[PDB]
Amino acid sequence: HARAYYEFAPRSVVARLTPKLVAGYQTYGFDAEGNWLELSRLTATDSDNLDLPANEFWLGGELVRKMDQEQKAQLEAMGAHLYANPEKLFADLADSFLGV
Amino acid sequence: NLNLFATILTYPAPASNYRGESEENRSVIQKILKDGQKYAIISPESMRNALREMLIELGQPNNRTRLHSEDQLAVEFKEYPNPDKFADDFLFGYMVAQTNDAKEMKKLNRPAKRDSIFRCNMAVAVNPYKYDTVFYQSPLNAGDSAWKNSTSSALLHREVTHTAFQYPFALAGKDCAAKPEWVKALLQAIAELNGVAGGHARAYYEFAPRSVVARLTPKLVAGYQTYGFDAEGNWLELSRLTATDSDNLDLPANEFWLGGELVRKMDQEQKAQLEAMGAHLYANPEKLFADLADSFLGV
Amino acid sequence: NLNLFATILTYPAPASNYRGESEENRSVIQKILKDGQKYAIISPESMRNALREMLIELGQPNNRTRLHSEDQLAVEFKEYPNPDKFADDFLFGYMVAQTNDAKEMKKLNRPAKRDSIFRCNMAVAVNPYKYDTVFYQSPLNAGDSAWKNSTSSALLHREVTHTAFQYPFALAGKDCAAKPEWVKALLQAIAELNGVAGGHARAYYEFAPRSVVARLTPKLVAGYQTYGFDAEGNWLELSRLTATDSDNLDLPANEFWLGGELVRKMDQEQKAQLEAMGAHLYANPEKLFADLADSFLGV
Amino acid sequence: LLNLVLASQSWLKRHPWYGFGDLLSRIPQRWSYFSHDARQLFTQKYAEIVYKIAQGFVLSKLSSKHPKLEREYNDKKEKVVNEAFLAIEKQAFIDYFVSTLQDEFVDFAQKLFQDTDEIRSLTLLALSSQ
Amino acid sequence: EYAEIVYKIAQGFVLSKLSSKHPKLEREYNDKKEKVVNEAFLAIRSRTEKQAFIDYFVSTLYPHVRQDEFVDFAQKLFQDTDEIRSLTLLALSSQY
Amino acid sequence: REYAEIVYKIAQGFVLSKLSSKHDLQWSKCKGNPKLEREYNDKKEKVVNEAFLAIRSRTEKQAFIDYFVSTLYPHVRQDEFVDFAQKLFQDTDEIRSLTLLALSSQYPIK
DNA sequence: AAAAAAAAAA
DNA sequence: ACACAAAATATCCAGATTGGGGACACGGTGATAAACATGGA
DNA sequence: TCCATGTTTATCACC
Repeated sequence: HARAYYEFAPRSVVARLTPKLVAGYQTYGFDAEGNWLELSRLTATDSDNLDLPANEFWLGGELVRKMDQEQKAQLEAMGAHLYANPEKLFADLADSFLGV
Repeated sequence: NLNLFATILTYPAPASNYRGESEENRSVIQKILKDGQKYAIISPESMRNALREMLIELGQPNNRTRLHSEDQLAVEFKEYPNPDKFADDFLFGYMVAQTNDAKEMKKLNRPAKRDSIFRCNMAVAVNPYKYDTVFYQSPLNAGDSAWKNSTSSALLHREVTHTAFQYPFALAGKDCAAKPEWVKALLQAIAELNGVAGGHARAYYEFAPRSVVARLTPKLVAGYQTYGFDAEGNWLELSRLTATDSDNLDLPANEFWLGGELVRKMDQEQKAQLEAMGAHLYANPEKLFADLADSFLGV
Repeated sequence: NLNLFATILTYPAPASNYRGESEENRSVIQKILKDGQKYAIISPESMRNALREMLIELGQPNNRTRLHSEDQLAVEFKEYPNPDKFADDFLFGYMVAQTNDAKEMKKLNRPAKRDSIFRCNMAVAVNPYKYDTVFYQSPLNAGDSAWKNSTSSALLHREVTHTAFQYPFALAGKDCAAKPEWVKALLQAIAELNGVAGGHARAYYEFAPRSVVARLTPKLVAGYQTYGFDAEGNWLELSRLTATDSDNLDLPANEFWLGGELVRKMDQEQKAQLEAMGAHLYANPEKLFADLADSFLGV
Repeated sequence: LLNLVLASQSWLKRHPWYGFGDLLSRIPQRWSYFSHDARQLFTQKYAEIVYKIAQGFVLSKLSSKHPKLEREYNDKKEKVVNEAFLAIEKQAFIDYFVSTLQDEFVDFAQKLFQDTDEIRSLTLLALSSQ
Repeated sequence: EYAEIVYKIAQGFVLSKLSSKHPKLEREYNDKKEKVVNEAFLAIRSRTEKQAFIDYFVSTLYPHVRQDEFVDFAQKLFQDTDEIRSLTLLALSSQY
Repeated sequence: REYAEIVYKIAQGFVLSKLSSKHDLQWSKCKGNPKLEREYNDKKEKVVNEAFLAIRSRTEKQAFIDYFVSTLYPHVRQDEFVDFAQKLFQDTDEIRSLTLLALSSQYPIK
């Protein structure tokens, strides 16, 4: 309805995977907006920095712009972990996807 | 072609929206559960009614008014004298039945349903409350004269709290039919919002705006925390507005307007936004709204 | 039409208003708190009773003449509330919550509705502490008297506070036949406002106003921060210069009316400086209310 | 009855039928002590001790001072049962009642300091006195 | 743990107070203390709502004997205040 | 933290200093005899009476001058006085409530 | 109608 | 400018009393609609 | 392959 309207504003839109079928993080299991991606999969990514491919699976959460920006910047991976606006993120992800 | 939306707040004062339906001995206002605490609520219907009343006040053609001369709640001018030819904000009201002025097809070729151009949302508080606070008392009866004859001799109490609260609202831009003098009056009336409550003989709350952020690019809503808490005066997105134009370009700062108290607290970063294009730091919200209306409809 | 609204504060003195009736061994005063500090203990309807009481000494008709004869407190009434026959307690013909019919709406077309045109709010103190007692006692006669009160002697303590507290109000009304004289009488009577919160033979207190300020009489509602001036210091001068500044170059303003306490002690050069529109300055509140009533009433 | 019909074997022990039942019967079916003890078990999510405490306080009150009470009894509890529903001072009346009055006395500290117990538990049984 | 410790320590103060104070006599010593809590409760009543400041004022005037290695007891109560008054007067009920 | 434990330690040190000023610290003299134990205990309750004097003064000892008297009295006798001195100025008000609790430790008695 | 203890260093 | 000495014993409130009386709301209403599937000649 | 119709009853068990 018009009054009391709700809108889906994308925020911390983050997921990638290898050219395989869906697996890994179950696309669920998140807290009450406090800190959601971390306990979900970031510990697994840290424990599998060489087992699960972090080069193609880039970072998660726009919140990295607020706390622990640098530590996530270098000691995670060297992939395109850019997160400034979701628009340009979707743009260059689409460019890479259409590249190959 | 140019959508817009804003969020506004007001000055602290004791609460006014006293629903008072709990029981005989209490007057409980509506509450919401936020993060384990309780917060006050004012439904959008009250604001819609207040906007209708102010559109009445400014000598604008109307198609609805109350009578206050019936046993229960009733509205007469809404449906009695109107063929729904032109509503207040082009709402073009509806009701479903077997027939309605011959299904309002032959006489006036209009859709059965309505339009609903305007949009609004719930108003939520900023800090919680702590249970009952105020006391009360009622007289016995009419005494010698036998006209009231309540025979009550009652003694009750109600609930009040001190809180300032904020709410957002939106408005599409592609709707430009009969716009130049209709919608700008509504936008001007947004600045007043005096009589929007459930009682004023003892509360007297006024929805005077204190700060406004009312612009983005000609696209859909970006949802930059539309319920911004404002930190009881501050703003949480100063970092998300500094980079007016640089390598990152993570924020459009060329399309923004700032309210009174957000500019009254002078700072060097205020000058930084001032030199940044499109900031348009203002001091009086009403002239800001007038300028926005001029630059959004005419321009 | 023109709408005016003003704010006052009273002189500092010890005060007490026992309202809680929490128990027998103690009496509490506290009504509402802010930010972890218990401040305010003003009921916004007792002042209405005081105004009703002091409309009698000035020679106006009345209906609700309170009497104390029966055990339970009660009031009486005249034949029927009539807004036009007489002052009607300042146009206060109110509602009848009974289905007895025979209402004047059947005969005199009285709609069981009011002419309120008066709004106010509860008062708020400026000092948090309220934790002092006096520890007096009530003795027992037991002296071969013809009546015993409680057949015991008891020790009990009251609660006192030394604070000066403010009061906002608004009228925003209009006159009709025989109304201007009554509204002038009301403006005259609001100056005194003695005997608030019932009688007090042990805690004398007065509501004599000092540093009264009235805002934006000609135009519609545009005021802000009605509870502004506090902390035993002036506040509306900085508010005057920061919003709707006296300069007409960038921030347009409107005619104001200021009290006597603010100008009693303040910079001599500042009075000359604050003369861009001339403004309105007075040394005693009574003359200010007289002139303001004359200007607002149009006669 | 609907509750009973891997973790549903002995779920009737809790039987949490307070949520949907209370919300509907608020306004219409409000028109007593028949349902006073019903909400007691839901508040906790110990009983006979509070009953004795309340009885002694009233008996002591009338001792010092030394047919329509049922209707007054129904109204008095309804005024505070309704406000207890909305809570979904509480340590003041019990403070007097205890003052009117030890392993079970030790258990009072551990059964009262919980916030949920403070919010809605301890303020039900004592209402049956006056 | 905390509740049991505070109940024991409140019983300790009540026992110390009754020892410091000093057959129908047993009843009237029981009867006199029935109102001593009433006059004491009003005295503690006139304290800040938060009672974090007050409970310190209350106990220092209240005669004491010992409370089991003061260092450990005092240091715990700083982190979680505004809970001691919940039983500060219920202990003397069990004294009778 | 270190603040509370140092406060307790200096309170105990003040208690021991008062005991030393009253009589010899050799408590084997106090023990071993019912009469010696009784007289030592009696000295303990007279120290307790002085403690009551200090405590009843402490309630009226908040703001300025009684604060000077309280800072004259404590007999802290601490090893590194710099930290203890500097840590108490910042918390001007709450130190009264903590030091009355600390002075409650002046009650060894019998 | 019921009780609890001794101590420091540049 | 040298040396020596810097308090000691008794006592730290006693009684009588902790509120009383009356009253804890009055009426009016508790959705309204649109959204088919099978048979005999 | 394609032409067609129908409903009718009110209210009850606790301290």
